[PDB]
Formats: sequence, C-alpha cells, structure tokens
Amino acid sequence: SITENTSWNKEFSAEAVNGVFVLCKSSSKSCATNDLARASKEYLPASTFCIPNAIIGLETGVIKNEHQVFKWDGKPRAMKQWERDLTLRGAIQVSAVPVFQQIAREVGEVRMQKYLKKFSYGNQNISGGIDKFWLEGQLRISAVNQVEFLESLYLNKLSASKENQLIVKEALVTEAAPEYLVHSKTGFSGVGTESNPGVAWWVGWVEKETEVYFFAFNMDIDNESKLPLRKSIPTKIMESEGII
Amino acid sequence: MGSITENTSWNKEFSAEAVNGVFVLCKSSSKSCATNDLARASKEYLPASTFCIPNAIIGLETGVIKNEHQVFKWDGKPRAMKQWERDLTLRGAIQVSAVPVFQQIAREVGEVRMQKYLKKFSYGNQNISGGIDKFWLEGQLRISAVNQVEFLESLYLNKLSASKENQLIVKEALVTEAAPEYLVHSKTGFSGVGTESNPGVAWWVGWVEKETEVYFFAFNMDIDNESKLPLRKSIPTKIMESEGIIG
Repeated sequence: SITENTSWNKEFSAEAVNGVFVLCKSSSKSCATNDLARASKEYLPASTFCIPNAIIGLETGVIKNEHQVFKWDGKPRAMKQWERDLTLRGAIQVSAVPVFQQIAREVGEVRMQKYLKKFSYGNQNISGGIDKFWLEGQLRISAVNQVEFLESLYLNKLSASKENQLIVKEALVTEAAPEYLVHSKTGFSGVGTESNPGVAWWVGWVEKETEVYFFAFNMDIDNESKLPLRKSIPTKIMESEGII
Repeated sequence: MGSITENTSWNKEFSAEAVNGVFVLCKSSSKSCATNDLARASKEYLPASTFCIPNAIIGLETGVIKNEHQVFKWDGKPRAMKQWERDLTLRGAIQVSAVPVFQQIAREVGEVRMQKYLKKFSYGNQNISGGIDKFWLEGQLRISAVNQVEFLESLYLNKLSASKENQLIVKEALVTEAAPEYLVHSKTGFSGVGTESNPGVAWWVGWVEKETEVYFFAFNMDIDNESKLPLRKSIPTKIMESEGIIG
C-alpha cells in the first residue's frame, strides 16, 4: 500500500523540483508519498548502487572483510577526493566510483546478475558493461523498491550473511544524534539535458528511539547547483514529520 | 599496544580547567600511544557506565540480549532519571546510560558467566565483588585508561571472545558522531561526586576511525562537582582537534 500525502508537494514546488519522496514508518506495509506514479517509476540508481555492490563484494569475498582498505594506485581518478586509500565507509561516503567499478569487475556478470535477482533490485538489468551498468547502462530502480531493499537490509533479510549486512549498515551511517541514527546513501547520474535530465537520489533509514523510518528520494536534475536539494527537501519533510 | 610515551604538552587543557585527569591516545597503524600522565594512565578506577560496553557484548553473547533490535521495555515503575522512563533500543540504553537496563542484563548473565567473560576480555582487575548488578557502579571493579584502549582495540579488531556479529552490533550501538571523514564510537561513565578528599571519576572512552587510520582513546578525571562533568568530553575533544583527528 502506497498513499499520497499532498502536503509534502509544497517542498517540491517551492524549489520547482520534479521529484518524489517515499517514507515508510516501521515497515513497507504502508508508505506515504507526494506522487503515486513517480514513487514506482524506475531510474538509474547511480551511486545508491554502492549499497548492493558493497554487500555483493563482501558476500563473494571480493571485499575481504570490514577492515578492507582500497588502495590508491597513484593514477588519476575522476575526483581528487577519490585519490587516496579508502576504507569501505570512506569509499561509500565519497562515492568512489573506481573502487566500486573494480569490485564489480571482480564480482563478474554471472554473480552480479545472480545477487541482483536475489535482492529483487529494480529491473535487475546489468547490461551496459560490468563496471558501468549502474552509471550509464540499463539498470533502473524505483523509490518504492529502494525502501523495500533497505528494509530487508535493516532486518538482515537479504541473501547475504548477517555479518556482511551489519558491516554495510555501519558503513552507511551518516548522522548520529542521541535520539537517532541515520543510514543513507546519495546518488547522482549526471545532468543530461533540459529535455532529458539526470536523476539525483537520497535513500536510507532513520532509527529513531524504538521506531524506524525508511526513505527514498529522487529528483530530475539538469544543473549541478541544484544537487543539495536531494538532501534538503527530504530532510525538511522528515523534520516537519518529527523524525529528525 | 606497542609503546607509550608521555607528552606533557596536553596538560594545558587540564590546567586551564583545573582538572586532574589523564588522556590516553593510540594510533592503530603504529601501535603507539601518547598520554599526559604515565602514572595515572596505569591507575585503575571504577568503570561506571563505560562498563556498558563489555556488559552489552556479554548480554548478546549469552543470549540475554536477543539481537541488535532488542527493545528494553519500560515497566512503568519510576526510575532515577526521567530519560530512562521509556522503551529503549540497545543504542538508546547506551546513549542515556540506562542503569536499570544494564542492571537487569547483568542479573540475567549471572556471576559465573560475567566472571568468565571479564577474564576472557582481560577487563581491568576482573573483580565483580559488590553484587551482580552494581559491582561496576559501586563495587570492587577497577580498570585503567591503558586497559580501556587495549580492550577497545580488541573490540574494533573483533578479537574479543564473542562472535564477530555481536562485536559488530556493539560497535554500531556505540556510534556517537558521524562525519564524511570520520566515525566516532564512544561511551561516557560517571561514578558520582564522592567527596572533596575522595572525588568520584568521570570517563570518556572510545575510538575514531579517520580515513584509513584508527585512534583509540580513554580519558578519565577526578570529579567532585557535577557541573564539571562536560569536561570529560571537552578536554579530550580539544586534544583530538589539535591533533587534527576530529573537528
């Protein structure tokens, strides 16, 4: 069950953003959204794909364990913040593409396909090249599917060891406060064009007191200056709901 | 750890606040520690609520705490602090130092298992005299700052005699600050104000995972006035800021 909450639309129109926010208290039993149609529309995951990629890297032994360091070979990478040795949390937080590309290459097509099927991850379409299907290939996932996937992770119900799920959950912590912990991951496909915009994402969950809230936000984006809206719109909505 | 050296230059942060205390800071890659006071770093004090760390691990390892999603339900009975009068997750109980929750865990673990684990953990003087639910609060248990960091390193490395999963659970429950470049895991403790001639002790212990480095730390101080309690965080935070670790 997905229900439309029209009052959240204020945060989108105030910014002239085409987008969707999906929020589920306690479980995916019932979610609320500003837009029923867009809630189940599928988009390129971009770096939100780091979450399944890291789980699969762990499960297959490509990532040795929680303390694995991804060493920089000294060669140019697309962002300076990637040009350094990284832990799994570090590679996740800076969204270090070449680290996840090398994980994906060693996982290989057969195992990658198998795990995306086990995780019911979007259209499970990995065509477009092993080290770029989530960046520019055919893989698509909706905000609803993201929250379903995050809930499984939270409950250790994905087809992976409990240890590996716990490892990725810790690597995903982005805000710690006395009353709550936020686990989250951003994504940004690029700007495309005005007529064919990129997509930006922010997905995760908030463990607040004894409750949990799963969330997934996405928006069309054609200008990088608008990127902070992927956190501020959902954060404003979660603020007015009393969650954070 | 591999070595320890005395650095008297952090003393400024203590003298500025008229605090008698000790900071111990260890860099995991070099296995080298620094401290303002070698003598105090080896001195053993009541752990107070820093004991929640081993107590949580032991509670999980024995099955007393079912899993990381265990909710500790409030019975409706008055507690010493309003904070504690609510259902709590494991992180919640840790972050508010909910004594009665930890008391019930220890009672359920029991003396024999608690002794066994504290021995396996090499936890302080391993003395659980004082009653199963208060030895770490007003009993005979004592631990030094050096022992705290050694214990925390073994936790970080999953080297304690507990499942990897349970250590993982406790490590995330201890998260107190998250930034893009670092994650702080920590726990406070506070024994009481004692008297002027016999002050209580306040602690702050934990570790910072910073880039690919890890820094283990343990702070304690004499305390005879609750108003001084925030210094247990501000002194070591100021030290770690000036070291370029956090901030």
